Amino acid sequence: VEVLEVRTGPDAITQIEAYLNPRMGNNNPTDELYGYSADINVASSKASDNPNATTLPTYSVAVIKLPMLNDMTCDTLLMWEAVSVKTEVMGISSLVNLHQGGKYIYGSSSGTIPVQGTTLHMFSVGGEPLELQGLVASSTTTYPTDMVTIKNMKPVNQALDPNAKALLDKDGKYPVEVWSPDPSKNENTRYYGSFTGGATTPPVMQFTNSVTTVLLDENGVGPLCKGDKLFLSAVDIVGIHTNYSESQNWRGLPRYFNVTLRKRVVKNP
Amino acid sequence: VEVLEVRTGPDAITQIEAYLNPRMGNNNPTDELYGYSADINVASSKASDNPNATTLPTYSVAVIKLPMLNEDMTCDTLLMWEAVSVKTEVMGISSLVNLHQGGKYIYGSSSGTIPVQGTTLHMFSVGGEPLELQGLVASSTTTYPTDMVTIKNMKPVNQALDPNAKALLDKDGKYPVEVWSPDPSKNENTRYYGSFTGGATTPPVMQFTNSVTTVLLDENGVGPLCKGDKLFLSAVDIVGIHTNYSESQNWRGLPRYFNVTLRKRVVKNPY
Amino acid sequence: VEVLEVRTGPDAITQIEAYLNPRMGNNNPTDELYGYSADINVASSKASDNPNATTLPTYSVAVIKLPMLNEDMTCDTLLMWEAVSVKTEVMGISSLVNLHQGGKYIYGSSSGTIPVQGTTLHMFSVGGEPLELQGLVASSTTTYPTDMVTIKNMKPVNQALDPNAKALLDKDGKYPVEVWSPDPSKNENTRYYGSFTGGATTPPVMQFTNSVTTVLLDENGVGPLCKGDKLFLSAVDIVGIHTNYSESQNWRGLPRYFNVTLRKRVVKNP
Amino acid sequence: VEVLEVRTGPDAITQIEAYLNPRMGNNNPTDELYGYSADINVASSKASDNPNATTLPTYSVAVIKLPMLNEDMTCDTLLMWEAVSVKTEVMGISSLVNLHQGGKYIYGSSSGTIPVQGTTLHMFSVGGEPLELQGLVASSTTTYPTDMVTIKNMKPVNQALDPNAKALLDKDGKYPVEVWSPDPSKNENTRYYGSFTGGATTPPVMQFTNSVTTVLLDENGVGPLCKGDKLFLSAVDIVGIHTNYSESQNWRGLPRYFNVTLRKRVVKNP
Amino acid sequence: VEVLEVRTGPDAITQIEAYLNPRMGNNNPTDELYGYSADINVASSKASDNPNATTLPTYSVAVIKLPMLNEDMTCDTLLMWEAVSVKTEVMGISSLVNLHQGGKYIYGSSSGTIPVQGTTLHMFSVGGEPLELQGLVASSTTTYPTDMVTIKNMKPVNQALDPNAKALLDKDGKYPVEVWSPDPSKNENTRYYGSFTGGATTPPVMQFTNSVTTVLLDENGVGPLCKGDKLFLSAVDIVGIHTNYSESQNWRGLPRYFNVTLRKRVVKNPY
Ligand SMILES: [Ca+2]
Ligand SMILES: [Ca+2]
Ligand SMILES: [Ca+2]
Ligand SMILES: [Ca+2]
Ligand SMILES: [Ca+2]
Repeated sequence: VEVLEVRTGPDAITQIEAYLNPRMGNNNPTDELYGYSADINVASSKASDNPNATTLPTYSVAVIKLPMLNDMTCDTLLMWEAVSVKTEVMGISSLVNLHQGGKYIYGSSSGTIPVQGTTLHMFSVGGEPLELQGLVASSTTTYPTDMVTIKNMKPVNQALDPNAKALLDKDGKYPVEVWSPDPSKNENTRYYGSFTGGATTPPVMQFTNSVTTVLLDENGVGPLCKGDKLFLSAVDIVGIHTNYSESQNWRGLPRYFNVTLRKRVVKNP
Repeated sequence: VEVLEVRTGPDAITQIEAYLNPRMGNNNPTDELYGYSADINVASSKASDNPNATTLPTYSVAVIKLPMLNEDMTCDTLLMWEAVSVKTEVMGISSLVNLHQGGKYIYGSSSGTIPVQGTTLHMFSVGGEPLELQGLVASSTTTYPTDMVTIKNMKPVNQALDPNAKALLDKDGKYPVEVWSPDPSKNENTRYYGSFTGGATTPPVMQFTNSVTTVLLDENGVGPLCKGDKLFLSAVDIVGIHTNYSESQNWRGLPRYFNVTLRKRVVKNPY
Repeated sequence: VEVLEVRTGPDAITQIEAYLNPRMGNNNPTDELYGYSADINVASSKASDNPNATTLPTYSVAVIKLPMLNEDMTCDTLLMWEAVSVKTEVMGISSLVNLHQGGKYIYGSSSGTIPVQGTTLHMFSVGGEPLELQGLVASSTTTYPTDMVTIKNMKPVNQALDPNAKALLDKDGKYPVEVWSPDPSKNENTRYYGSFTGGATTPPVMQFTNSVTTVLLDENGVGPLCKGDKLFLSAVDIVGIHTNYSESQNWRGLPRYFNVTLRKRVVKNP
Repeated sequence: VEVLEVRTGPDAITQIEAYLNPRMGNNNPTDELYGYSADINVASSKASDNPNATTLPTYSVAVIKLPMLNEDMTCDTLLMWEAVSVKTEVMGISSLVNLHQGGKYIYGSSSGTIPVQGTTLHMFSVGGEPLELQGLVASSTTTYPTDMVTIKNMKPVNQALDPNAKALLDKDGKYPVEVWSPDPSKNENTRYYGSFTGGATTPPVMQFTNSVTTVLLDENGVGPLCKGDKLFLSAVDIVGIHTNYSESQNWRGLPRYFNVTLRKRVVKNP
Repeated sequence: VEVLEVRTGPDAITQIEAYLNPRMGNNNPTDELYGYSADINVASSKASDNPNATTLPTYSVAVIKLPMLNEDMTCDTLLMWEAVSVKTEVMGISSLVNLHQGGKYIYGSSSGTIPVQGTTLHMFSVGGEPLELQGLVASSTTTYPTDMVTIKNMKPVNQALDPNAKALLDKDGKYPVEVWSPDPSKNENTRYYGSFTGGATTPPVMQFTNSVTTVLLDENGVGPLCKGDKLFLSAVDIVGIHTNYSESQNWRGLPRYFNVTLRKRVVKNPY
């Protein structure tokens, strides 16, 4: 598809907003531990690793239908171009809480250890599903069958197997520990991610309504929404909550998006 | 309301200043532990979680009345105060530089005591109306004190985004930080700025200077517009946790200073 | 006082340099522990908290006298020295790179000893008058030593902001840092810069170079203006805590160098 | 060779993409622990230090063949491919977000297991010939496996800079990172970028995005020139250490992606 | 000396490169522990702190002779080499990525050993004369090895700033870092750059690239001017501490490379 100039004039710009709730494993809003994974079930050995589905954080994704733009026989057509995005992880302050049931910081007179450890933050804005690459810590892990993971895993999948590809086309089904953004593709999506590992690492997060991210590429072109559909994807693992018993649950937070779009001329394919 | 151009000429600018004391739990200037929470009381179980009001840090809010601008509300165009920029500062930072305070020893009984440390939260906002808030909690089965403003009729959904859990920050020392946070879906007429570092024992990090200004104009060059000539300042500045010798623990907060520059903005009379 | 333009010409610029020694508690050059506080004496209880003067770090402050500018004090306009920029350095940083000093072993008795670490506080200021202070303390029941300048008749309000608790940094080694901080509601005529990192055992981090200048001009392009041709330089550089083998502890401070560039500013006579 | 101007016009630009798999020690894709080292085997003494080849992470290198540019090597000028910019990404970062893997418990046997952490090393390079390396080791009495490429006949001088200990990164998975580092006295025709964080148990930190480009041009506007139409891509990405339940330890590495943009550069025919 | 304009024309620029090996205490290339200090010997008491010379890291320094510039030294103006920019690199950073070296186990005897960590100190300078130094120590009652250069007649004042405690870095591996640091009140003709992170066990952080240049020109656009056609390069790069199985400890350092670009600068002849 040959991309042409930006369409000017009145009504050329639009704005959408949305939020994606986290998918840490308890993914139904009636779940007692909604926003958390179930207690981590640890592998007995390399050969015997069977994580429960509810213990595995997955990517969130939503598809937004935009206003129809196009006569599909005219020489040029228009597409929605995502220009910029304001995005924020919501409910950061809920972590500022030392009375929750948990493990004591010192003895039984102290507060409880707050959520900490490994964090993973990612958002993407694209005109189609985020393209994914498969890679696991262990090729001998047996994943739950109703989740989307790598078929016919071999040791190569502990590194880069160019056959292990997928599209993020379902909310709450693609394990973060299996899939990551494919940098060899995603020509039509901008994605942004940061990771800090560790068992007990302090989480660090910002929040403001003053920051915007521009989505335009080196040529001045943002993601173009095929079939007038905008794709928002995210994961926001903000750490691990430990219970008194010492069992542990991933903690995630929801993400807000506010995307500005304009109208972009393309040559009819 | 349609926003027009900046009003130029003499006396088009004004400047205000204010401080906000922290609301950590002991919120009365006579309280022995003013500027701290009461000893954290830990939930016995998920089902039975009743934090005392005095153990829950809340937001600080102050409303500042600005000079009256409009003589005749029938004119085609009207003026509003526009917040353009703020200098802001957490005060008393060096009060944490203190190893003789009562507490838990760093090593044995010959050493100094462990200074304030652990989870920190800093936020300020400047707005032309109350900061709009979104409700979200660590646990939906916590029972909050009824003399505070918390999410009505909580369900497990409230551990994530429930779009019906919305509030306004309209009272000082009443809205707990562990329940409410700024709503990025609204707040078109406020600017907020926040940072969080967690952990049980993390060292606090803070800066102080009179050389730094934050500009409040949005992408259209328009700052917050003060509805009814009212400027809303909001803040929380939790600088960590102090541990007592008994190992009981208290949140510590510090005051925040504001210096806001404002200018007159023409609007189209909405009636 | 109405500020006018900068004065041009030859000899319109001057430059001064000075150093300020740390005031950690042992403030006399002949003290065995000069540059350190005395062993921290801890409160038995909140109501029983009597920190020795020698255990409390205080601000350093120097007044530099500048060439007189107005031989005739009745002219319709007067000149003032305007502080334009400063290069400043915390000296002797590498003295901390030392694992043999008497103290607490890192591991067992075969290993090096724990270096200076924990809470750091760095501040400098340059003004044409004394730094303006706001008092605020961790505990309003602490009894401070009388030979120091602290908040008069403390009440619980002083654990937060009491607008009556103000002071001027006008004496070297007398204003404790745990009591006073720079007052952001004043200090129109001073530039100050601070950085704090807490913790019991935090690694300190410091840089040193002669390539970096801080510009002191405000948003109207005006620096601090030196009243009575006097320049005020203030500082504190607490670089951490040294722990002794007995587990007693001392604050460790380092000196600060200032190199200040000043120009002649015109002002209308009041 | 004398470097002239950039050749303009249609078809003057190309781009290539490639990925490099990590060489942590288990370097054969059929290895059960591919993408990890074997269990680290520790020296019994300084004199007795024989690390297994499979426990030693090595540099990854690939050579990308570029389209032949010159139809007649007799002309006064010829064309070379010039690497202008690169997008590069460490893939599978999120595979580390895994608390269920067999290993050492964070707390007791009810908790998750400790994830990969400790020393990290990341490096990428784009050049028009092999990366030039300098040898330097932690201990000169270590006996390295003979089928790896290491320093010949080491002496204690090799625990610092011996100007004779030089090599070319011209083999994949053969040059140990603990023996070789990029040589800053050479590599005129390569650009390299590296970052290291040590420590026994440090949390790893990594970013990923498709919005970031690195420009490869030097201060004269010239990027790496590809000799014999070959582009050399080199990397190492050690993300830390995995600890087993037995407390044995394995290095963990991740693959790296490269997307390089090149253009045609005119040179004078030697 | 009055400095005039830059001299143009061909052949007005030159480049040099050099490397400085670390002087950590074992400073002879045939020393078994070259590139390390000897096991730290700790003070028994403040009054008897007698550190062995081989335990004490010192500054590296090299002088580079540049091409001679003035035939006739009776001309009203002369040329000096002016250092304009430097590319510098700490070499061998990846040798630290090594967990099989004899040492202290991370966990038990099945695990790797703890790598180099703790206090780091990085400094480089480029100047047209010796680096000017200021003296300051942790304790004036330490007795330093006589064959090193330290502060003569130390008194307690030397635990802070004594304006008489001055030296020049004119000898390689003789001036202890724990005694001497760059004197910011002098060094008008040298650019130095330093960073320090303390602590016992701190993870070291280091970057390496060939893409970064530091410009050495001052505020008036003048770099270091080379007196008698001599260029002085100085450095220390302590990357932390290696711990042995026994728990004895040794400082670890790495070499530094320099690539400096020089141009010809006109000066007025002082006759
Ligand atoms: Ca591709
Ligand atoms: Ca909205
Ligand atoms: Ca004021
Ligand atoms: Ca060379
Ligand atoms: Ca001087």
